[PDB]
Amino acid sequence: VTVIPREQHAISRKDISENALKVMYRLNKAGYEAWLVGGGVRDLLLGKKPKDFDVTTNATPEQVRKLFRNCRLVGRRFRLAHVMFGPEIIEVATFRNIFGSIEEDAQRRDFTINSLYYSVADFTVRDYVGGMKDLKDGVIRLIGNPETRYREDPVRMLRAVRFAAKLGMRISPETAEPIPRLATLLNDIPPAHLFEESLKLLQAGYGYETYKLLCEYHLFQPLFPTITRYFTENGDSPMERIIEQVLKNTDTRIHNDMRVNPAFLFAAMFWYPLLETAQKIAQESGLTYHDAFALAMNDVLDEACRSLAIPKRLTTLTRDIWQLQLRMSRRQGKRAWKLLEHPKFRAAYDLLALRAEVERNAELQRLVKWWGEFQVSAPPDQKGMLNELD
Repeated sequence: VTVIPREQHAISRKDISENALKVMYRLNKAGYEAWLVGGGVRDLLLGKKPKDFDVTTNATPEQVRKLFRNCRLVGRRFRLAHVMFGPEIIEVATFRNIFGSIEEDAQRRDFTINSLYYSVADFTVRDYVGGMKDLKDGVIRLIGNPETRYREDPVRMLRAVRFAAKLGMRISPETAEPIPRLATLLNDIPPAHLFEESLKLLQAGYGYETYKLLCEYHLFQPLFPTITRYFTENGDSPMERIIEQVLKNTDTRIHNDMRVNPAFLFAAMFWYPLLETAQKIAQESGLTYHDAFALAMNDVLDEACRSLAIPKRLTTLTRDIWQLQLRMSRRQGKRAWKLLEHPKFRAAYDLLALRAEVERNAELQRLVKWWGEFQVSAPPDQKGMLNELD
């Protein structure tokens, strides 16, 4: 099977395809035939709506700059041109001695249920791989040779986990074996390539299950060297349980169209890691705490950062998120108000929420309940809280 006729494939309905579909006609008219793939297709066959509308035509990124010479075309780099609508953008990649048959760009892509094609001209899809059965039975497929396809681009390992996680559907016996083994290979991939395929995974609002998987494929290990070192066997650490909730929350905080702070998940895991760090250096060298901490932060970062390039933006925040953890501590006669205003505050507290619950520490939980009240107070109450301490 390498095709399915209009009505026979889960009623695609030219209907749930967008303004995006609009573009497909200035192509279907000016010459070339245009096919949409992956992001919408995979989703849409199940029926579930489309996340991004990714187009793919034979017309070269030039005939295309030459065709929509008009439209607010944007986005440099080979092929990959982004034509704009507004709250809807449409990626435009051409097939790929460099270019060729769409079937040709079939083999360059990575997964079966992730790459099925169709034009408004045909109302028919195109299965150049077992794509439709993989979708039918909920199963993950690299297109070609596992062994090759990763050594070639080990990043393909991660997407593969990434996807089995979003969908309550399982990987493939053959596609699956390689990784525990090759796993490590990632190490030579620039840290920031890693750092991006990282967020994409768990701060995708799918995290918890994604990591349930990653850990188990000793894939977690490479990105978070810094961390894995602190797991325990039993399975019950704070570090361990903490990340279980911080993701669980995020899975949820996202499933509820709410902005989540990126910097937050990171300072979120490492707390302990940096914490156990901060500890040893503290005594093992003559120096005071406020100080000791300072470097504690640098090395967990330089270390983990070395494992995956973290934006100065992110770090600078994550730094702050912590340093407050140490200010929310010193019940201050009147400095409270100050911290209260601090830009990066909500996270600081958000952490401490978690923090006091995993650690199952009373004199923290005691404190969180306090900042809890004192932050929603008016000023007549806040005025008074600060007066019971002195």
